[PDB]
Amino acid sequence: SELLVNTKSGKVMGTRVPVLSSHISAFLGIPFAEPPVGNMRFRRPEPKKPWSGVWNASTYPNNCQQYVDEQFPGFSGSEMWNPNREMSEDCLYLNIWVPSPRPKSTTVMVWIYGGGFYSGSSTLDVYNGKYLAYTEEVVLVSLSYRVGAFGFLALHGSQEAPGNVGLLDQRMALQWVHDNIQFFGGDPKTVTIFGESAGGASVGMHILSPGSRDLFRRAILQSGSPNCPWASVSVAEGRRRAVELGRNLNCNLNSDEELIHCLREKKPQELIDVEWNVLPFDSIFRFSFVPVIDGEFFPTSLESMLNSGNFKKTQILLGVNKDEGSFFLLYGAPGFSKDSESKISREDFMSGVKLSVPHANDLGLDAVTLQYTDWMDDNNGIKNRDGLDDIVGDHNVICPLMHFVNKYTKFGNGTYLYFFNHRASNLVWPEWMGVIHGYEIEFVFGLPLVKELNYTAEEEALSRRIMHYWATFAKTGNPNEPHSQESKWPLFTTKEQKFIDLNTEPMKVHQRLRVQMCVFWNQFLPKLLNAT
Ligand SMILES: *[C@@H]1O[C@H](CO)[C@@H](O)[C@H](O)[C@H]1NC(C)=O
Ligand SMILES: *[C@@H]1O[C@H](CO)[C@@H](O)[C@H](O)[C@H]1NC(C)=O
Ligand SMILES: C[C@@H](c1cccc(O)c1)N(C)C
Repeated sequence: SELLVNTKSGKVMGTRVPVLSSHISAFLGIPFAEPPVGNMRFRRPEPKKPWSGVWNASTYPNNCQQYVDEQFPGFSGSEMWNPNREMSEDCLYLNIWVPSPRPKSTTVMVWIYGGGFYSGSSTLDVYNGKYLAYTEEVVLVSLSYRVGAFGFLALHGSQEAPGNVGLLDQRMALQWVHDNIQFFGGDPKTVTIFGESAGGASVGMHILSPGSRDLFRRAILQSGSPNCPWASVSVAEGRRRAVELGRNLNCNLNSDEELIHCLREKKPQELIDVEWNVLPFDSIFRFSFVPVIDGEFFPTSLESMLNSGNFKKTQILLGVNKDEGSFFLLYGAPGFSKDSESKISREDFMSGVKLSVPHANDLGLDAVTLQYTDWMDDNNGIKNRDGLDDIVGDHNVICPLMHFVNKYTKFGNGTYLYFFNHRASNLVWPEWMGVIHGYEIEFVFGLPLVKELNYTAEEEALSRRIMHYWATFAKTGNPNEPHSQESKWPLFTTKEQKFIDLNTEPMKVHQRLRVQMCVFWNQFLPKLLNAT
């Protein structure tokens, strides 16, 4: 039976799923770890004890306990990211889409969802691996991991809540793929891990972490870097927030044992309710529980690891979307609202700058403002709005990614950089938000091929082109077809620093993606703040 697969953990029974006039197998909800419930909350993941009998892998699993966005009730643009299954601490499962007939040893792609490490689901409609698995003949896997305090509460030194447990969930899922994907026709020697936002950061973190390197072949990072300012915290900061969380829940704060015991007795929603109260600054684009630089998962500082070449050397394909800041400005900056063009005043511009660079002194704030202000037309509401979008995006995603790409490329075996600047025609979010972060995913997952989704013919073509770029790269370490008549996506080199735009227009190659702004963020500003 094509829908029955025997693994080292037990037999699983998938389901025949229809996809673009055909069908494929889908093994949904396969457990890869023991439910992190009870005294297991905050602890490292334990492997899923093998089971007797057949595991029903015909339906999606529960989503992990997480903060749910309710800013725009009923709005698809926001709810399309919210959990679409019952939330549960028992959420460490993975889904696999297998081509029919079951392949023998084909390329495997493992998707790691984003969501600032505080949210995310593998079951979202935009993450349906159906189209990519079918169109590209790949075994597509989507894993899950604990988010929020559940996956990142860090009381370093403690065995009960060491921190980084959400990253270990990812690793365990990767371990399970390593050990069993062969039974689904996947080639364990050719596994490409790919993710967006916190998932992209995660991908880079697995490239860095010694304990994860051997579990995959290549990597794809979309709008995420392990070095993003919001993707990790020091062990001191993690401990600080863990205690403050306990303080929010009236916990005995005399010992880690009592803090952790208290936190474990709290219902999931209780931790989620006060989750955001632990942030150190009035800021945007900062999340409470994220990976901690523990000296275990990450041997030393990300920067030193990057400098020394202390990371997995392989091929990587990565990039960003044009407007990486609009989302967090809409949700937290004064003057922005979903239903207006959000033209920003000078007053709100400076308030935004302050929210964007949390612990920057006045001089730092001045450096940012001068850098992003057109003094010939400083009251231009559209320029002030777009200027803020750039500040938030550059600082939080684009420039950190550029720093990582340049550091990596020095030791890597091939880099491919893209700049996705096509706004989906059916995008429900306002126009001012632009090519919003996360809206390239639908193209990566081939949603534009489904006519009912209302995409243009051009968008379907772009989707197919992106999917083939992703799959060909995952399969060969090069997004380009060996000897083809199509425009060639050049390799990013330390010298040339080439990249391509990803849109419905004919491929165009550029160099030094936002160098001007990134020299400011990566070189100048850090030096300024260090001195002051
Ligand atoms: C779960 O597995 C059983 C195996 O007998 C199957 O009959 C059932 O239909 C599956 N659940 C769903 C919702 O299909
Ligand atoms: C990648 O590695 C192979 C073998 O070590 C080498 O021949 C090739 O030149 C490398 N490519 C890049 C872009 O570094
Ligand atoms: C999916 C994506 C997202 C995109 C836009 C808005 C959200 O609230 C979440 N994650 C990765 C950060």
